[PDB]
Amino acid sequence: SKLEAILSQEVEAEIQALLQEAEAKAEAVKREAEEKAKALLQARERALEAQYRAALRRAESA
Amino acid sequence: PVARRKPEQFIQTGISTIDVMNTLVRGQKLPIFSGSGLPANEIAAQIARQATVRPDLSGEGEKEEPFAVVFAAMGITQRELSYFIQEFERTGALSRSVLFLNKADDPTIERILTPRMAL
Repeated sequence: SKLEAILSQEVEAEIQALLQEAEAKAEAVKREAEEKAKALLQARERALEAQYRAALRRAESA
Repeated sequence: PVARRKPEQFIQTGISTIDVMNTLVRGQKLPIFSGSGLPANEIAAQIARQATVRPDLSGEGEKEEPFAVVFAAMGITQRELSYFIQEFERTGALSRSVLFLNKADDPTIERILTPRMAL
């Protein structure tokens, strides 16, 4: 039928929309990670170097 | 009174409200009218050792303030003396410094003279 033709194309466009949607959500996931991992590493490097500079200070002071 | 340079700058310390929100200026008669059911020493010497004046922000050099730590309590608990020995022995303000510190023993006479001294 012409009737079922419309049902086909309709359902099919949803199939296409799900996948497309998913991709965008995957990117969104992806982008969390990148920032987070970077965001973790800097601050803790940062901190250690300060604990370094301060540590020697006390040494020198002795 | 005439001879005396006018204030114009703060002095840094790395202690927060107490430079930021209200600000320690040079010369200033910084007076800790305290909550006295709570003792000084910690909040004192904390902000001692932590304190250091540095005119980075001014863009004038920092290697021009021999940083001279002058300490006076009085009638002091030995308890506190050990808190002293605790803070101090870290810092080089163990040692760029004088303590002057009238022990809780220390007869009442010397007590009096106490302030004038390091001043």
